[PDB]
Amino acid sequence: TYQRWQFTLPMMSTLYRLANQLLTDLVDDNYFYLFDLKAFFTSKALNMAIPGGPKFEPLVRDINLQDEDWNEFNDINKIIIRQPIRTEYKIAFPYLYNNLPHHVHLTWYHTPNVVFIKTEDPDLPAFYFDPLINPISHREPLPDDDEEFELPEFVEPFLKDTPLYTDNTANGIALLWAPRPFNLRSGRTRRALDIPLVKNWYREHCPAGQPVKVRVSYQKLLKYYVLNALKHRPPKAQKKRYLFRSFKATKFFQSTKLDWVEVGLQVCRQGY
Amino acid sequence: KDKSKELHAIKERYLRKFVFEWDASEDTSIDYNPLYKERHQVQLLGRGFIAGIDLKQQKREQSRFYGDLMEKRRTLEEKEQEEARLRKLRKKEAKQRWDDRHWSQKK
Amino acid sequence: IGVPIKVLHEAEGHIVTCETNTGEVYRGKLIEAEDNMNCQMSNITVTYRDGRVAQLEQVYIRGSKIRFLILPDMLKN
Amino acid sequence: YYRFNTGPVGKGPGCGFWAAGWRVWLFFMRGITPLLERWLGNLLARQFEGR
Amino acid sequence: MEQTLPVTVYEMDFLADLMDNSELIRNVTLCGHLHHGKTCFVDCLIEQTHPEIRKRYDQDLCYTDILFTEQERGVGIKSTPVTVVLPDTKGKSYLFNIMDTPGHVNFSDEVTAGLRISDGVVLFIDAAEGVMLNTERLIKHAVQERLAVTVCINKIDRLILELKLPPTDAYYKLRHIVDEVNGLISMYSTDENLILSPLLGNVCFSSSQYSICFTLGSFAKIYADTFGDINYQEFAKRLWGDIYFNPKTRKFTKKAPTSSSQRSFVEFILEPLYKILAQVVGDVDTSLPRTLDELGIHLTKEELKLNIRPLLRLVCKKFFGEFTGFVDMCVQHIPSPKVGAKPKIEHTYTGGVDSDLGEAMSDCDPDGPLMCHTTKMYSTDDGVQFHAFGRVLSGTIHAGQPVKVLGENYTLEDEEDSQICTVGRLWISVARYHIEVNRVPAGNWVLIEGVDQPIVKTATITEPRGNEEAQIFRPLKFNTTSVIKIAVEPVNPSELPKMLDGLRKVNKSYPSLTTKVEESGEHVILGTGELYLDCVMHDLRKMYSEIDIKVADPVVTFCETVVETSSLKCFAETPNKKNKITMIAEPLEKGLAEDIENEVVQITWNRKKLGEFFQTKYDWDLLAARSIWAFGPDATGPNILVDDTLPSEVDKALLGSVKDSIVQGFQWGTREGPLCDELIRNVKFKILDAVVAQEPLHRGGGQIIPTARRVVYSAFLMATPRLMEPYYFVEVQAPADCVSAVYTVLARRRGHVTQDAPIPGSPLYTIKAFIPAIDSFGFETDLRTHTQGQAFSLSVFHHWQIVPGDPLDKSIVIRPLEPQPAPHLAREFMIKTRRRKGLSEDVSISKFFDDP
Ligand SMILES: O=P(O)(O)O[C@H]1[C@@H](OP(=O)(O)O)[C@@H](OP(=O)(O)O)[C@@H](OP(=O)(O)O)[C@@H](OP(=O)(O)O)[C@H]1OP(=O)(O)O
Ligand SMILES: Nc1nc2c(ncn2[C@@H]2O[C@H](COP(=O)(O)OP(=O)(O)OP(=O)(O)O)[C@@H](O)[C@H]2O)c(=O)[nH]1
Ligand SMILES: [Mg+2]
Repeated sequence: TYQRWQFTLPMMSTLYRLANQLLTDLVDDNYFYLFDLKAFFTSKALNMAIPGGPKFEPLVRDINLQDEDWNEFNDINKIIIRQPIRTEYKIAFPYLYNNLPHHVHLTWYHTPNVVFIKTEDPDLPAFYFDPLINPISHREPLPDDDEEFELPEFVEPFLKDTPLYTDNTANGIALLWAPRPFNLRSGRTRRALDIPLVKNWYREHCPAGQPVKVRVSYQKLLKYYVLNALKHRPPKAQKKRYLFRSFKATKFFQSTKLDWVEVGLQVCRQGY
Repeated sequence: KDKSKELHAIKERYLRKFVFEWDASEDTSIDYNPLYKERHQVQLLGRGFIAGIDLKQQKREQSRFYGDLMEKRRTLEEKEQEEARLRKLRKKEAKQRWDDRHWSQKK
Repeated sequence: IGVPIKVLHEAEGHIVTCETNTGEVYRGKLIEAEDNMNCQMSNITVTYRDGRVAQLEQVYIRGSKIRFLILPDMLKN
Repeated sequence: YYRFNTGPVGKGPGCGFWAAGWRVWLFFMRGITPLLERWLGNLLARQFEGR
Repeated sequence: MEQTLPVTVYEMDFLADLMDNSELIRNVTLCGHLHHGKTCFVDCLIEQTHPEIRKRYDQDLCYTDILFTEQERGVGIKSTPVTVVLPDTKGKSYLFNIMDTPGHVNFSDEVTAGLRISDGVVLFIDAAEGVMLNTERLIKHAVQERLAVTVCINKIDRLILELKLPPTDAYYKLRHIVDEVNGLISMYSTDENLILSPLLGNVCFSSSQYSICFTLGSFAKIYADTFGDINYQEFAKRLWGDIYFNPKTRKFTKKAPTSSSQRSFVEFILEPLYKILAQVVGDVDTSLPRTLDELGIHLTKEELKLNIRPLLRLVCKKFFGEFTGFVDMCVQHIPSPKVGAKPKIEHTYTGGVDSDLGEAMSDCDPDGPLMCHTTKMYSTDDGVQFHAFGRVLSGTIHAGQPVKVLGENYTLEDEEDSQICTVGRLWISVARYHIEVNRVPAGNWVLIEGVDQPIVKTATITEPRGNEEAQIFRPLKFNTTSVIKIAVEPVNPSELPKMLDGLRKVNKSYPSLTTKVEESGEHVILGTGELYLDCVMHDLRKMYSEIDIKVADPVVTFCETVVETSSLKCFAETPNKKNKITMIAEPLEKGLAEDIENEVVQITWNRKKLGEFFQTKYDWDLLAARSIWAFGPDATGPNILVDDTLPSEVDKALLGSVKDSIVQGFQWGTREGPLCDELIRNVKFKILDAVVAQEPLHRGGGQIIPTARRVVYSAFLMATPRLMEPYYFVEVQAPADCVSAVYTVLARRRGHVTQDAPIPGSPLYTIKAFIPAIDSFGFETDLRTHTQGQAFSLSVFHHWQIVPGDPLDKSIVIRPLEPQPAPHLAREFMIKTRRRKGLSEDVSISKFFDDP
């Protein structure tokens, strides 16, 4: 039935290496600060556009700031202006900068930087002081050696015999931070339709120095992604009836194994 | 012009046909802040790459800061090992090119 | 290591009573209890075999020469 | 295209990467199917229902 | 009791039995930097003591950070108390009252509140980042608050799985962290008795994600269990610190054999840990079964099918077991608190230890007077009723027993900030569930119901009909100053009372929040930072008051000072036309304001020592040094009041008759200020002359105080006045590359980069800089978005600095909605804040004189 799988770590590493070209090699979600579905939800609910983000119709009827009638509160002779309060600030702190924040979503704050040292040269030992690491500028009531403390004969470090690092240690460490599904080692099987390859491509920022048409392509792709994510509702409780199983149970149909191109020509002729 | 547009932003905040191409007026990200126009694309420690884009082009167009940092910090033996690895990669690149040469530069 | 021994160490910091092999009865705070039942105590009341009492600040009794100890009921649970 | 045509590769017709549009049109077909099935069923029937 | 409680290893009855014995109670505060593992460590302790509560595999259960805002944002917002019974490595159980505090720098008020009632501090330091801004600030705060301190180096698995450093260099990193901590402690404390070193047991090594925690003692105990003949205490004494192992002699030495042997630490502790982690992560399917068999660890087939991270957590949990190293640390190096009671009373209680009640409390016995001290107020989920969380320093709280509550303004003479109340129920607060009890003896933490009404921030609960000589514990002294200011109004004015109730409730909930009503009827809230104020606004708008509220744009609170002596000596007279005062104003010397604020000098001192300091340090004549009267708005303020009055011109007895009235007027004037009605900073007011009327009903009261304030205002205005801006100290933790981007963003906002250095052992850099508080708005988001999230910053108030422009300049012209250039920022800031406060349009140096 081809429903579930469980691979081995060397297989998973090799598949990751082959797929490298389709993956962004990101080890954190700090990249998506104010660029994830929650920030987009907040911007939509407030009818504001992130510079690189989509742009929807006002969820509510927008308050025209030419409508309020200059109370004592919003007097402009009292306001000290230093920097224009950009839309990013209002998405970042929806409750401190917005009046009437309705259907607004709070955004995950910082996450600690993942300081991972990608291993460029396989031949190197797994544990190795990479040049990227800043040097440690070197420089205690110890007992006296004359003391009679002696270890028994049996005693030695817990895993002396076992080697520190093996051939497939760096690979496993890298897989620990590989993106999904390359961080797994077992699971289920999906549909080629259900696997999108460039969703993570247009979820990222647009590369610098790109033409306006591709920039707008990015923005509209994000718009429809957000719309689907927001409008999603859970499916309903069906009874699991199968059309082709019913057909097979009938007597007007029979099964056979054919070449796909032959079936395609067959279907073209039948449709005509 | 930038200061005038900034003040304009402050003032404005406070006071049938089939088209197969999105209009250029729909574009967002048309900002006035340099911090938001040029946004310092990520340099993943000089060892991470954007998906899809050519690796050689990415290396060529990267800031080179991490290359300078590596040449500064690397020990002599580390530099020798890295140079040997780069030589191996260059040999692989040249062999791949020689195999996948165009017919205008073959025998 | 024995189950009763763990329960003894649990009584460290509590007021306990100790009878020796010679029947002198020492009541006070258990400071330290060793694995072999060696017992350091403080602010003791001692009741001799004749019935008379005395008061001591600091004592230490060897485990072997202890007949038994009474511990709080705070421990029983 | 704008990720395919970077570096040595220049503008041209040599980029075949069709999973994206293939998925788009399959998902459109998913929703269209019942509509056309219903239409053809109403048409090729012993009788006809309109209104 | 008999309430329903979750299944637990220990039993509530044993917990209550322990509660009576004060020698087995450990009051500890878990503090550290942001995201350094405190909450997950507490989660794991809770899991150890509650076999039913379990942390999700791919999601981390906290069991603190209970609030919805906390869960959504990912950052702890409020301190949480947890009372548990944890075993010792020896097997002896103790009672631990652990107050887990937030790590963010804005919420340091929670940490100070926890410190006030804690006896020990456990400082969590990340193994990769190292010592950071909040770690330094918290070390300073704890040593100044006179608490014993111990350290836990967390996230030691980053050295193995992220930086993949060699064992020796990981050891070097840990040693460097320890040296940094010791340096900071020595810098902030004169006494050297507090030295941190793992050999002594003051430092522990932990990885909360993978459930590892140990000291040298505990990891020697594991060796002892595997081979029975070792004294794990001596083994631990020898492990750490440049002690090389000789296996031929089976003996340790200070001298390295073979010039390639690793320290005993690397040989015995670090290396096997490296091996375990590497084998689990890289060779899970080839030789992991053999390695676990060697370790004696047997895991079921269902378990060994897990993914790498759950498998690591499970295997490490099975190997190490409980967190007994933490318990050993705390039990050894934190008072009883029978022992720690006396310093607590010496530092906090206002009546001093020498007092009879000081002795009665430093004894710390359940059978005595009641002297509870409540520092926190926790709101029920409905948000209606609050419960006072505090510690019992003497006596016993009984449910239903009437008590007397004293607020912060109560004095033994002004007996009107007290009120009799009745306590309804008592709780022993575990984080997500409250144990209800009937009583609580001294030396414990307790939640009290029914005493919330007569208190706002801090209170002391005593018994009525007794303790007639009872005085309040000192109000909390906060690590920083709340400067950011916002204004709040409702959307529908018909619902103002709801907003007022919400404002009161948030004032109670947030210890350092200051809510006030200006003269123009504007409700103002003061907070430390933008995230702080965002959380405050969320709670106000959603939890407490359920209305819609408009918020004004953020702005900071300025101060006023002078830069040169008054042009002429100013004077005034009472409406009675007697009681003439004559003053001058000048600027103070550099650092004197810092001394007064940091309490390097106290007015309570004997005039002998006070004049001694003033004469020896700041080059004053003893005549003036013994002529001090007041220290600004508070007893510790940055403005001084001297009386230069020579004895030949004014009867000193007569002057002393109105000393108190003149001091009151001076303090009020300094508190308000003439420029914009804000604090006056760094000014010396010198009473040059004082003609005092003869009769008390002609002087004092409603005659001198207004005249005193008017003279102070006139002298300050005559001296060249200036405004002072708050300045924030920013620390950015960026990659090796984005330093230039940080420079650019900071330069765009009047910033000044003080320093930029690498983090030893890590590929990152720390950039320390100074920013103006008023420009700091949106700075962190600017940085993060411009750098693509690779740079993160935390800012905190540092010092006051003079705004570049000259405020009292009427030549300048200001447009309503333009960012002004520097040379008249002072004028803009003065005029607009005057408008906000609702005062007149401009202030003239003659406004408060008697001549015009
Ligand atoms: O389809 P578009 O985005 O408008 O791209 C059209 C063109 O397409 P048409 O022939 O349908 O007009 C080519 O694209 P394809 O036909 O190959 O899809 C061509 O692309 P290549 O040069 O990469 O083959 C080029 O696109 P670009 O200029 O982005 O390379 C061009 O665009 P212009 O209309 O701007 O010339
Ligand atoms: N690598 C590693 N990460 C950890 C470890 N412990 C916690 N973390 C991560 O560190 C982040 C900080 O989470 P917490 O420790 O729960 O937060 P906190 O310590 O209470 O700090 P505050 O949020 O300010 O209260 C979490 O997202 C964890 O995933 C650890 O031992 N190793
Ligand atoms: Mg926390």
